[PDB]
Amino acid sequence: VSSPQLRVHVGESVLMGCVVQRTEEKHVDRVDWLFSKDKDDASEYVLFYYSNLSVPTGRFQNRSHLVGDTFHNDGSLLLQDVQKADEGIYTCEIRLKNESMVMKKPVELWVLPEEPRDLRVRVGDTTQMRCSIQSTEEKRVTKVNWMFSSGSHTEEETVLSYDSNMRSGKFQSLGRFRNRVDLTGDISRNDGSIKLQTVKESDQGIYTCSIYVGKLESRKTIVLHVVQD
Amino acid sequence: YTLTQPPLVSVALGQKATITCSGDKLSDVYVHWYQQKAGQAPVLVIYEDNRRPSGIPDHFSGSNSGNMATLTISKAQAGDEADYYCQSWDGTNSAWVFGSGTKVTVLGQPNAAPSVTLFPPSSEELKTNQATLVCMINGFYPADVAVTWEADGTPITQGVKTTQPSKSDSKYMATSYLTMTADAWKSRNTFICKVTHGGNTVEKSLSPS
Amino acid sequence: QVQLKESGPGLLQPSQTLSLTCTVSGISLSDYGVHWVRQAPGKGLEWMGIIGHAGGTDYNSNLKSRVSISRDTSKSQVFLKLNSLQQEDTAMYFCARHFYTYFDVWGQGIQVTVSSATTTAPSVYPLAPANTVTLGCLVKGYFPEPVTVSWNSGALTSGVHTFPSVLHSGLYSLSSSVTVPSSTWPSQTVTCNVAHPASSTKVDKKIVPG
Ligand SMILES: *[C@@H]1O[C@H](CO[C@@H]2O[C@@H](C)[C@@H](O)[C@@H](O)[C@@H]2O)[C@@H](O[C@@H]2O[C@H](CO)[C@@H](O[C@@H]3O[C@H](CO[C@H]4O[C@H](CO)[C@@H](O)[C@H](O)[C@@H]4O)[C@@H](O)[C@H](O[C@H]4O[C@H](CO)[C@@H](O)[C@H](O)[C@@H]4O)[C@@H]3O)[C@H](O)[C@H]2NC(C)=O)[C@H](O)[C@H]1NC(C)=O
Ligand SMILES: *[C@@H]1O[C@H](CO)[C@@H](O)[C@H](O)[C@H]1NC(C)=O
Ligand SMILES: *[C@@H]1O[C@H](CO)[C@@H](O)[C@H](O)[C@H]1NC(C)=O
Repeated sequence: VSSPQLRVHVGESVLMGCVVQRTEEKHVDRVDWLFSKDKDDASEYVLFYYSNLSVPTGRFQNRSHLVGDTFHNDGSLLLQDVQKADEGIYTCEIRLKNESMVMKKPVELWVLPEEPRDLRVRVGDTTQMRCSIQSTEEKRVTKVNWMFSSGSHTEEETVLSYDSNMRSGKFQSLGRFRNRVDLTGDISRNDGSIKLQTVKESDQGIYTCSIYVGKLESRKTIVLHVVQD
Repeated sequence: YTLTQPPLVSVALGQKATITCSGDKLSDVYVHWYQQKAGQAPVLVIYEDNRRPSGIPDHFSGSNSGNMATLTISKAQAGDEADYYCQSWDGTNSAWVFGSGTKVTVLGQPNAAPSVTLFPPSSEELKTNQATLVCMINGFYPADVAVTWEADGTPITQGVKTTQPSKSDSKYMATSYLTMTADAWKSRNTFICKVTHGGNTVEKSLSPS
Repeated sequence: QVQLKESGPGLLQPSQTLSLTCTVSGISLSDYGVHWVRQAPGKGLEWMGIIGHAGGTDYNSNLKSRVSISRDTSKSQVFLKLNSLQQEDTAMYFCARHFYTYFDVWGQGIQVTVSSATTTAPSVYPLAPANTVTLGCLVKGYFPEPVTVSWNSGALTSGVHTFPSVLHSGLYSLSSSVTVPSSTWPSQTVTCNVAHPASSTKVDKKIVPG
């Protein structure tokens, strides 16, 4: 009666939840994800699952992934690299082994224009470099690491590394970036956005965010311009 | 190894409460806070120094500077009355460490009178030649109660036992037990348990039954 | 419904060996590490050890080599085993999920007394009076803690009070009440549902009028 609504920028990743209460008992028989632009108009399968084999299809072939453990009645969908064309209604239908069906509220996906992708910081100031996937379901992001590389660099540098299975008291930030890099996102809410505290001329370069939902990685890239005033 | 934490912290309703958590170079590592109530599992109320899970009330907030974390309970409610442990990571040894813990008491709560309920010994119990009288006290604040027993105007001391008060959310609850014998029970006119909370003396009668 | 639930013996003699089991439901152990944390009566929370998502284990320095944590992914089951049981191994034992750098989800916990004392089952006696009516249940003379008390298997989802335990002669005693409207209790049969994990006793005692 009221569609959860989800706004994401072109190119970003969305995770669209679909869980019947997670139990240690697989009751999920089938999982179907349908896409529609409006009503009054045909739908197409993003992805359908049955008997421990999922079929990503259509334009979503390369970009759609069944992320939820279906053996735990979690049939959540992860749509990568969202286009404007993907703007519409997404509907999850799970058929239970007891033969009842569970339809989840269709979710309106509103696709916004492309992120800036070109950041301009002023020396000796703080800036933010944001990176996050958006989902109706929390705590799906299993790992986040930011890699820095000046166009010159035949090399990579860890800006900030944070993982679900950390045997540390905090995120890992190496070298130069120590003491300055800091997390502005709530990774539990699938938000890996970071903050750079006291920017120096040498910080200039390309920052790459690799944000993981299991094995599945989504990658962003931000060019940082530093300026002396 | 334990992170330093004040034993008790009081607070009136709606007042601000601040719980500190000290550790060596504590501010080079995330600090998290858990809440624990009477005989309950801990619950994460704040994490990563300065963040809050959905489901936790907005009036919780955390900070971590100068190697001293602080859990702030703005606008304190009676349902915030609990035990709070901070938590972190020792990077010398490789281990997770908790704080000593702080008991947050919430004052400014009103004086509710107790509802008493006196029960007789079950027939099922009398077979044993034992008779237990159960006088239960419910829904009172504050947690101060003295239970006294009688039998035909004669007070019974020995053979009695009264529990320590414990909280239900908006009140405290307790019970007192009087343990007679079969004959002791059935040879005395009227039993009474006298509950005392404040300048009040609630009494409830019991005769053959 | 992501849950951790612990299980095991409630009572043990010294020099025995504790072995708890934590059943992690709704998820897989293959990508989350599980903690074991205990809490001694007087004292606070004490981290015992972790079994990481990868099966690797680390422990508490003080708990050096008489603690043991393993698992079985097939059952989604993480085990604790404690050796050389002394006093103040007596504690609440919790298993908790490890998310990033904190303990996002916790178990209900399990109380484990380490005493010489033999286990004692409670005797369950009903309490009836002798508009709304208040009924009762007297769970008397058990050891050790704890002692569950439901009413109609939890059908009675209100008015149910369970009072604190008294300790006399090495035995514990507990009473529990329930209030229901006039012309319900007579008409419809209320039941008490006591359970004592320790002795493996369960008792459904219907409160007859009196
Ligand atoms: C087929 O399986 C369905 C799913 O079963 C659950 O999930 C699977 C994966 C397993 O873990 C399994 O163990 C779980 O049971 C199953 O659906 C379930 O059906 C029960 C009823 O038998 C539902 O419980 C009732 O919920 C309704 C509220 O409905 C609303 O909320 C729920 C979610 O909270 C939504 O699912 C609905 O769309 C509604 O929005 C309550 O009204 C009701 O309470 C009332 O009645 C109870 C007595 O049961 C009284 O105690 C109360 O006072 C109320 O008067 C129940 O709580 C359960 O919500 C539902 N879960 C779902 C759909 O996920 C289905 O029944 C199975 N089919 C067959 C034929 O067995
Ligand atoms: C289902 O596929 C998954 C791969 O994600 C695998 O872990 C599981 O063992 C498979 N179930 C089978 C073969 O029954
Ligand atoms: C799709 O998978 C193909 C496999 O060749 C890979 O090349 C491409 O990077 C993938 N793209 C996305 C958006 O998943």
